[PDB]
Amino acid sequence: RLLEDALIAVRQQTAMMRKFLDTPGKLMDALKCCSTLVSELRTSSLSPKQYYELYMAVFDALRYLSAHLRENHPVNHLADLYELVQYAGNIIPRLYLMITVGTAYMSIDGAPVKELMKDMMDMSRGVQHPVRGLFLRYYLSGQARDYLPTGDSDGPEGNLQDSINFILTNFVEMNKLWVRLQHQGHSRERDLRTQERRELQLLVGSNIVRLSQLVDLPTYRDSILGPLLEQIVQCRDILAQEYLLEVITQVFPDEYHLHTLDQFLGAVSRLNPHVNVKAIVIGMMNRLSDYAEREVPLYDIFFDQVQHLVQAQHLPIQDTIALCCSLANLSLNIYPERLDYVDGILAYALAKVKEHANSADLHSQPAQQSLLSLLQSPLRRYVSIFTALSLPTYVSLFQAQTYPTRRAIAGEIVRTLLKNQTLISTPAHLENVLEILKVLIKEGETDETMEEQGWLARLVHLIHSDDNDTQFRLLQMTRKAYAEGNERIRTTTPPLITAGLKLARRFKAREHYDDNWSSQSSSLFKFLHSAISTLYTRVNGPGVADLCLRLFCSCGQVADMTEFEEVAYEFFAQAFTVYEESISDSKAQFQAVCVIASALHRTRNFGRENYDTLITKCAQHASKLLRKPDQCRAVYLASHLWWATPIAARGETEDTELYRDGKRVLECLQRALRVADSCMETATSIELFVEILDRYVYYFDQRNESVTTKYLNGLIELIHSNLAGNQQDSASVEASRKHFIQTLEMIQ
Amino acid sequence: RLLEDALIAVRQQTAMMRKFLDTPGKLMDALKCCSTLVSELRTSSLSPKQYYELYMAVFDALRYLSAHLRENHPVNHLADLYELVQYAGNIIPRLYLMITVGTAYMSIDGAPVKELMKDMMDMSRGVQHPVRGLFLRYYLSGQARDYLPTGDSDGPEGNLQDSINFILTNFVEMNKLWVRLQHQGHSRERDLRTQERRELQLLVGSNIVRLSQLVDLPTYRDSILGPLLEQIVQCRDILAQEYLLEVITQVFPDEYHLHTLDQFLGAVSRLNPHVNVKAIVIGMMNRLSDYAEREVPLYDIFFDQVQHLVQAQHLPIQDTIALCCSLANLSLNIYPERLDYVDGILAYALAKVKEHANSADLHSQPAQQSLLSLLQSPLRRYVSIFTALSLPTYVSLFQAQTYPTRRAIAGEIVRTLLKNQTLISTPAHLENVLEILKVLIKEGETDETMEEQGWLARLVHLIHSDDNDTQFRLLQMTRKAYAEGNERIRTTTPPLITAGLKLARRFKAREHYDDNWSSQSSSLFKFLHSAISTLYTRVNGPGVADLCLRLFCSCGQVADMTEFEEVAYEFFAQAFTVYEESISDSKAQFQAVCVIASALHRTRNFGRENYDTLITKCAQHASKLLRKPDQCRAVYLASHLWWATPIAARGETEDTELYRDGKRVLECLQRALRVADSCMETATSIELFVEILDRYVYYFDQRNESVTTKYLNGLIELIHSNLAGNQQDSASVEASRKHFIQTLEMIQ
Amino acid sequence: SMAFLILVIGNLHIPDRALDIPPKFKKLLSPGKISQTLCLGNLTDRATYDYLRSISPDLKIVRGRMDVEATSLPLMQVVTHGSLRIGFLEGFTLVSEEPDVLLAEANKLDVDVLCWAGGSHRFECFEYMDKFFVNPGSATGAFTTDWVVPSFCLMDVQGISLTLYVYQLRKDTENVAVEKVTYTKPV
Amino acid sequence: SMAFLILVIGNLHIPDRALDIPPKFKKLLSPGKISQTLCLGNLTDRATYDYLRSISPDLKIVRGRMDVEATSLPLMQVVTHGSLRIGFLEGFTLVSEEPDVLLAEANKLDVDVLCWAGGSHRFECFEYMDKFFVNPGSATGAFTTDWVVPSFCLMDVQGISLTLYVYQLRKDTENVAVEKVTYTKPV
Repeated sequence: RLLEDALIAVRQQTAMMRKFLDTPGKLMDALKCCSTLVSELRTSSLSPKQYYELYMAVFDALRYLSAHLRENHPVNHLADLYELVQYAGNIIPRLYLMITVGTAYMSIDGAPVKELMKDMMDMSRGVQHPVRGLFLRYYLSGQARDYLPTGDSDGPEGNLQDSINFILTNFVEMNKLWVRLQHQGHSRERDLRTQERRELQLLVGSNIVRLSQLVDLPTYRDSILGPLLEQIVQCRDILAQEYLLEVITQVFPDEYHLHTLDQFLGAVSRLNPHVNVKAIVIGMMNRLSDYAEREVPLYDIFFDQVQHLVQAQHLPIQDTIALCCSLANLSLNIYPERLDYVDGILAYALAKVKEHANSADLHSQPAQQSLLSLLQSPLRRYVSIFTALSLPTYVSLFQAQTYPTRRAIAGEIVRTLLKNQTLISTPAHLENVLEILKVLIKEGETDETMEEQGWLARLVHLIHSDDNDTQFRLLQMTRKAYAEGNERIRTTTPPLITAGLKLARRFKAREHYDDNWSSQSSSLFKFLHSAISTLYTRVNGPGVADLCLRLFCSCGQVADMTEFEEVAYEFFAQAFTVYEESISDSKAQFQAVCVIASALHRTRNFGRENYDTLITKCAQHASKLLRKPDQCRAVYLASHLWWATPIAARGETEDTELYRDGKRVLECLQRALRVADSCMETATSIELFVEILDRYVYYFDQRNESVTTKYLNGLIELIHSNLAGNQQDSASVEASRKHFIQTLEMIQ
Repeated sequence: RLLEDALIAVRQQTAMMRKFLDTPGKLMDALKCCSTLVSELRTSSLSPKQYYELYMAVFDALRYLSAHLRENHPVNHLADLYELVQYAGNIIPRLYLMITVGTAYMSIDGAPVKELMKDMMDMSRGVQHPVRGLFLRYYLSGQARDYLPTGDSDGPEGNLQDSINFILTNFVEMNKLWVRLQHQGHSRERDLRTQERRELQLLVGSNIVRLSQLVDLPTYRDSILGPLLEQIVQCRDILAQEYLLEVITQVFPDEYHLHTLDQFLGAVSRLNPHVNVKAIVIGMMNRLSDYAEREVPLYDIFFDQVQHLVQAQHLPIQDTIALCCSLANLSLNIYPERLDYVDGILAYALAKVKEHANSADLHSQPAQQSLLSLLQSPLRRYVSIFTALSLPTYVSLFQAQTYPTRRAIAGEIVRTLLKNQTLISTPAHLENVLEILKVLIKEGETDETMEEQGWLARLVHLIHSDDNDTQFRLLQMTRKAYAEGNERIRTTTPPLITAGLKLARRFKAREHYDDNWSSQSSSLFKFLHSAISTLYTRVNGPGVADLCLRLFCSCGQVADMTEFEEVAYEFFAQAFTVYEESISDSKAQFQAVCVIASALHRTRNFGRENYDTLITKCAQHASKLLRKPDQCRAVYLASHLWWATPIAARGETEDTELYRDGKRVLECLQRALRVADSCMETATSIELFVEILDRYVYYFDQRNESVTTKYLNGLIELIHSNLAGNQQDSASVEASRKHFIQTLEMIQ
Repeated sequence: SMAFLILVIGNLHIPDRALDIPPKFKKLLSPGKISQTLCLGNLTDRATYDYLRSISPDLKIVRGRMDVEATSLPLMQVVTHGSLRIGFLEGFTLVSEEPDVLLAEANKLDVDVLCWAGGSHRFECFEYMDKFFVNPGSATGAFTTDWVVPSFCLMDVQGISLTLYVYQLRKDTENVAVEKVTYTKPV
Repeated sequence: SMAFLILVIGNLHIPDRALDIPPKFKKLLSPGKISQTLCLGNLTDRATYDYLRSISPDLKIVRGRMDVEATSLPLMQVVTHGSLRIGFLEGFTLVSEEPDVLLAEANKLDVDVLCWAGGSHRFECFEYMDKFFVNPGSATGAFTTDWVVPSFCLMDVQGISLTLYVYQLRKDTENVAVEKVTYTKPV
């Protein structure tokens, strides 16, 4: 390439220039070498990237040139070679000649700097080439970076004022190139020319980089508010002001900026709609964020500023909501605690934008992601959003989201509400959760329960945090809040059952302090039944009824424990009933009546019209079956009116004693045995004998009278005999004989 | 095409023939023109359709020819011209003029007719061409039609045998050209020439027509029947046999067929197999039907003909059985009288011919259709059923009948019996209908009630239609027949319940004449309870056993009404048992214990030692029901165990009043009171209190010695206060108030 | 009106304990006459239900003591034509036809009409305590199941009145009867 | 060895009468500690099964009441550490707690280790009639049916000896508690 050839040539040129400078006394040929080397620098045959590489090469060589400057040139002088070689109409050769002279002079003495610098700037009127102008002024800045005066400003040519003047004029003229550079040349070159612009922005920002160590806030604002802002209003280039305000943000102590960024915003509210105003704004907001929450109602001022802006702009969904959520985070930075204004942003800034945004359903628009981020920003932000949860204009904003956004926010909210555990709640949470649920499955395999099941669980569980008196009213809230329709409450109810039923105990903790606890307990029974049918209202589902059956059973034993057991009686009956509805599976009822028996067996406080009655009723239940062994099982399980069983029977219905019905249930057992005699199977009969002798010795050792040792000895011998005498082998037989000899040991 | 030219030539020939006929004396020229006329058709180029059209044209022409002939020429004669033109070489005009002059002679000369005809027939032998021979002979016969030498000629020139010769020669020549018509013209024209044969066969049958104008049975069977059957078996041609014989049969009157059947049937039974002998013998049987249906074992002889042609031919089973359908119809036209003959040949012989014919699968097989038609033939032909009910062996035929036809015929015969009263079933009748049944239900949507719902209803009812005493053994035979299997009589046992129950009192009604009514009554009771437990033993009823309950109840109630307390006490104990075994659904349990109540209720004379024990068991099991409101319902009906109610409790020692133990009544009244105090439902309890009020006030008006007006006042004031103080608005509340008003009016 | 052929009839214990109605009623009770048939239930089979639905599109089917399968059909039902309230049910609650219990259940029903199945098939009628007492009977009076008249009456209900046309098929030789003993509600 | 820590974790009742284990003890259930987890059924919710699968290296369960769909999962499961026939259950199948009737059923299933978590929900252990009794109460620490501490036990079963480290979270402020119990089977 031309780049390679030019680099090789200028490399040999700087090689001989080193031969000149390292061996002193050759100042004339060295100056001529520098002049002819910059003669190739006016040759712009190097593409701006190639030109950039060659300029970096000559710039690192030129740092050594400036070292040789500081080492040799401070001796006496260099006299007006610029005007002496001025004979040609050209400018750049003698230009850089006297420029090297001025770099020497600034290397020695700080006084002559401003004189020769204004000389260069004035005689630069002949340089119509803006690219060479920018390259030159950048060279001067990077050079005079170590030579531009500072707070030691004392009055010689070159001071803070004069250095900022020099750097500012070089900056703005390099800006003038940086603009034309996008457009100088052929019109079709605009793409590569924007490339040049982007490549050389930092070469101009170096001016501000040097401005970093410079004028304080008053001087700052005065010296900067005018000139560069007018440069901005004149260029109207996006990348220009973008990079500019970027370097500004990072350049001065922002006690300067933010005390000016207010009126700076007031000035720069002028931006065109096709200019990337939002990037500017969000970079500002970045400064303001790591300003504030890094551990002038900027709300008012800056919010109204951006109000004007979006009002002056025409921000579609995307830019609008991007700036919206950025504003959200920004308020979360500056005024977390000035919440009033934050919920103002919510309602009369952000909700008014929301509806004011007359944009149809939009998810491909990432602006919805921005709004979701926005909504969760104080969620994601507070450790205590329950504080903001006390705001509806926090939550009442939610209708303004669409079904997909709705359950998005649903997943987010449930996350919020699952990680935490609920404290003392006024009805307020109940408002919040009305919202939640009416968003939840309202309006109209659940692959992820999404997430309502694990949700509802922890929902009703945190609900237990509530206290008794209002717990019933909010139980109302819950229950009918579950007026959604059918195929959900299977995923719901037992929790709810339990909620009511343990509220029974919480309430009952005041029975020594109440009589209306009878009436409030009524209120319970009512609401119980309310839910109960509410689910019985839902018969359509498989395997879910049996559940509510058991649930009814639980409420029953509850009231049993609530000592106001007047009605659990009725629960138990209607439980049998809804069984008789729910009769479809064998093993189902098997376990079902098993549970019936367990529960009732754990019931010992009812009166005979309940007590003995229900005994007979469950006896019936048992009797009402189809297949033998399991039946017999439950049968002899149900044996509990008269004698010793079980230890848990600490009951004063029989003087701390046990009730193991002996004789009647015994004849029922004999009934079952003869019925089983109709089976004609070996292992079944084996079992039969097993449980037979089990309960036989169970009576004899527990002092049961009519179970005499004669029956038992004769029958165990009979079982052993017919077992051995007419029954074929199977491992069951031998394990049973083992069990049997064990029982013999246990006969005592 | 040439046929049209022949037709126009014949038209012009008839034109010149008319001209020559209208001129007498030129009748010789008329005969010349007629010979030219017939020469046009003499060629075999005229297709038998157009040949016969030309033949009828020339035939009407020769009709006028022979008319004008018999007018002009037979004035004396033509002198022996028959022989003068009998030897000349030119044969055709010779023969045509000869037949014309023979026609003239037959017109004028009645005696020499047979000589002329026989000589013409003899000279017809020298030619072996059948076309000209047949058509020439048809012309001659059409001339000789009106003067056959026959039974009208009683011995002069012509007799029976003379017409015999005439017609038989005509007929055999007809048959000669007729069978040649299967081979006339082209060989590949078989179907067409046979169609032409069929077109011309009417000319053949014309001889049969002429024969029908002749002698009666005797001289026929003498001189013609023999020859008739002779030609019948001598044709030995499928088409000749078929067509000619069907003509014969259709033609000749039955005075001939009086004694000429059997040998004729045998002659037919040995003819060609390619004949549809089935159809023609069916037509014979249809003539036989024309005989029978009008109000020497031709029955058996004809069956022998049947068997012979079964052997002499190769009969498809289908054809056979269809013929048998027709035979059965004919025979049950013949001997419905002592049908034993008929059923002999049909079942005992013809049905055996079937079981011989081991038919392959046949429903779509028309053998099956002939099957069903034959089988129903007696059944539909029957006017009274014990004709069939006398047929004991169809039970095998039942097996010999195929499955769907089995069902069809069985439903047929049964409902035929059913449409009106059936009679007592003799043993054979019994096991026959039992066979019917154990084929139907046994062996093995109720759009058929498959199938016997009404059928078993009518069955069990007509069981009563039988003889009083045997009805018991009939019960036993039927309960044997009521072994259809564990899964068949499920709900149609209540019929046999009815049977036993009615027979109970029926046989009870014979005590004035046999004391075994008590012993055999007990024996019944045993057989009954057997059957009843059996349906208990149909434990496989899905809790549905309220029936068997009701049936035991009916039985025991009648037993006590038949005053058999012994097992009445026993069988009501059994009712107790199965009750508890069956006591199943709240609502159900209710109704069923009501049934048990009524079971008690209807008694009058039962022993009190058992009565009061039953009272105890009742009150117990009543108290052994479950649900509260319905329970107190049970309670108030349970006190009828004591009160001046029911029919059970009406003693004539009570001064026509009833048992009236109003004390325990009021006791259970207090019980139900307590219970209603605890149902935990306002309005139901209220209405129930009203009901109890009604009980008490009726007893007051019924004068219960235990009804205290203090209880009146206490309860009514309690209720009046509650309805005034605590009754919640509802319509049933108004019902309570108004009926309370009614009660107040009733307080007296 | 012949649009009100209100009839209490039937009850032959079928298919169990009869065979079928003879052609007499069959043609007397064939389609084309009755627009409103009054059912007494406990047939007990299905085909007769079909036939009775065929008799009129206006029936009142009830479960009876021999009616098991349709566990659903309750036993009582009331209808009203004008000011007459036609209540009806089994009567199982009764231990005897004690007028107190009868009128009491009627008041539970708010009816003056009497239809049931007792034990006997025995009719009687009279007035006592504002109500009249009419036995629904059977077709020709089948055997003992209802506290023996052939029960069927061309009954039009008007206001408080029912035109009871007491008709029987009495044996002497079952013969059709055309007689009337009418009752109207006292109110 | 240190291979099979036999925790007695059960009485889940989730969401039946419980939802979550105390956080300390729940995270005490992190995988990699034991390859052996002893869940005893009626978990119930599907999420319980999912988190179990994610958390549990061992799947051996008994069949449970509140459990509608996976009614296929066995009534019980026998285990052997060293040489032991191990029986585990809830205690629901019997009407009572009678250790002798319990070991009766055990012999009907042939296991010498006897562990359960029934409906009175207590911790107590001892031997009577030559067999050992294992019930810890509500291993989930839920409220009982009676008038609880979550009780899972580092049961150290190899050979015929059992060492029991029960971790207990009882409130005075909650308190994590450990009790050490040792049991050696009579072989």
